Amino acid sequence: NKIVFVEDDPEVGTLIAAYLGKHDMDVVVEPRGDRAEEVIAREKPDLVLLDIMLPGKDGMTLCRDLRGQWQGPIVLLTSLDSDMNHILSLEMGASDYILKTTPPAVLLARLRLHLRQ
Amino acid sequence: NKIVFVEDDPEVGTLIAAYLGKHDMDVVVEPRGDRAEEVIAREKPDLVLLDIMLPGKDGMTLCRDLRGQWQGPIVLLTSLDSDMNHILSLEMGASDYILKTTPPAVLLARLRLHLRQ
Ligand code: BEF
Ligand code: BEF
Ligand SMILES: [Mg+2]
Ligand SMILES: [Mg+2]
Repeated sequence: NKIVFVEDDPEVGTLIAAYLGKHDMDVVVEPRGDRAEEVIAREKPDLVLLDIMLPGKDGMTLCRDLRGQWQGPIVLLTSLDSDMNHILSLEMGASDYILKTTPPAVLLARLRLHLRQ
Repeated sequence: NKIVFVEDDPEVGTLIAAYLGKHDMDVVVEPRGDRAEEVIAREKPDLVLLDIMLPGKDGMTLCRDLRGQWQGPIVLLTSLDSDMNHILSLEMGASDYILKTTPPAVLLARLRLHLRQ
């Protein structure tokens, strides 16, 4: 299964794409908010995994836009521990909001959860 | 909008029923694991909130038993901070697994999510 993962920090970007790899997932990592929407239009993935603090455009705005043009699981994933952000993401159409401090095995388990609708 | 809440602790049982009540959902609280299913069968709720450490029958076995015979959303809410439990219950057909430590406006935000999804 195919996952576009919009993330600046190239270290976590490869580390996560590595882990998700061992467990049978095709991960196209994008490090610009400006470039996603395009990459996401090209790669045509079945789930989309957004960071928040991106360069250029940002995660949450990116989420709001993507909600119109396409109707599949969008999952946020950020260092920003904000109850307000969490509650607003879900209001705008995100399917989950996950702290980066979540154990990878649990991040995998939720991604699998969403790739069932 | 109706929810049965299997939960032994009388204190959390009230706070959740009062809070979710203020927000226009009808919460029925059953304090025994072995008695839920019967309470669920009758009350015919829209979503099921399970504690894990319950008398009679634990929330996790109770969850996989519902899967055969009820197809609404089941949300675990527990004090049990365990990666294995979380990952296991997503795979046994729960829709979410929430630490009781989660702020209540965030709990509401997620329940509202599943009462659409
Ligand atoms: F870059 Be993430 F939002 F931590
Ligand atoms: F009793 Be519960 F599982 F916190
Ligand atoms: Mg960032
Ligand atoms: Mg208990």
